[PDB]
Amino acid sequence: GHMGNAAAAKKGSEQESVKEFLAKAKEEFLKKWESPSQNTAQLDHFDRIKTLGTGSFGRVMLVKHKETGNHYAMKILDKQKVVKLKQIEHTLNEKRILQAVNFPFLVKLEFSFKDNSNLYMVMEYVPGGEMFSHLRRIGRFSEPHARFYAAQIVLTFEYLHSLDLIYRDLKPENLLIDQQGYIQVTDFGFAKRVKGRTWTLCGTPEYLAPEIILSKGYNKAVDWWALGVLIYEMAAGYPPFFADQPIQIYEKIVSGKVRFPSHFSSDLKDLLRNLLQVDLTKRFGNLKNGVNDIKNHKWFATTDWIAIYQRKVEAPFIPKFKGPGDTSNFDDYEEEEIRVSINEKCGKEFTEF
Amino acid sequence: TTYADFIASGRTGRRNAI
Repeated sequence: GHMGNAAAAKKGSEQESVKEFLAKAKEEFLKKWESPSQNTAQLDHFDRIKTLGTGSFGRVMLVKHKETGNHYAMKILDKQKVVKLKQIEHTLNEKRILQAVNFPFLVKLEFSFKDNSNLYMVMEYVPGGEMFSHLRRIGRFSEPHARFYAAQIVLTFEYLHSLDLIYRDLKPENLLIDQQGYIQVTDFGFAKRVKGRTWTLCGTPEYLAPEIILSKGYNKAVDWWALGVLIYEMAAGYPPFFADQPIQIYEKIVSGKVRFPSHFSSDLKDLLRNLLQVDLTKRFGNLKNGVNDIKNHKWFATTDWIAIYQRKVEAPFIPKFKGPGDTSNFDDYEEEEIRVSINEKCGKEFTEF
Repeated sequence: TTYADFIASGRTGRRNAI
């Protein structure tokens, strides 16, 4: 067979240790999920420094905690806008998830509070910028570089899916690079705790599985399709299905013909055909062996999964950081004042925040 | 080339969710 006695026993033991870990992780998640935290700071505790970008909803600002000098990334959501856009449930759910999860590649929520006009989520500042920026700057990542990032996403989805969470918005724009070169997943605006099948048309067009586009329901395997898209984009420099407008992108995905650059390795092409697989009876991540079909694939043969988790692998790219609050790894955005009305808005709708 | 086609008509900047 493919493994002798020693290697087979080792792999079996490693897989049982993952199960033990995930059982403890679910216990801890559920305690926080059922009893969230709230109201752990206020706006005038922070200096507003610079806009870093926009999330799924609202903008993200670099801020500095006045009493400690620590820097954070603060997401600001306009309650009236959120109501108008039918995003009340999404914003409450995002904060609920963030305060309940705990994993080394998920951004951590440090404070949250609200006022008359806005909701605020104060998260760790990840100063190395978006993977999107670095990818567009150097064109494409060599396969070991892509693999290092991909392994972190595999472990992160393994964790999230054990909690019945589907992420639904994987893309380089949503992946920040920390000072050690590791990835942080930042935005949970479209994530959902789902027992099994769900139907919502949501996510980012290029990353949507065919079953999201089509009327049929779908499950957590859409995230494994999205991983395929991310690995392809990292290694090629462009995603597998593209066009000028969403409806045209959807047609390409459903038509489903994937072609690969000639520099892709055979191992990479095999992995991607098994992730970008329209047939759910065949898609990796969705079979009897679960995530192990991905982790044990030849393309990941050199990946030490525990060493990635323990952040002991040397990263392929270390961002340049010039002191606290340096924003040199971020684009510039239009700066809009943070207005706080004399009158409370939408109070009843956001009680739980 | 596929890359030329991406620059010509793919979305090359940041992509919003739907």
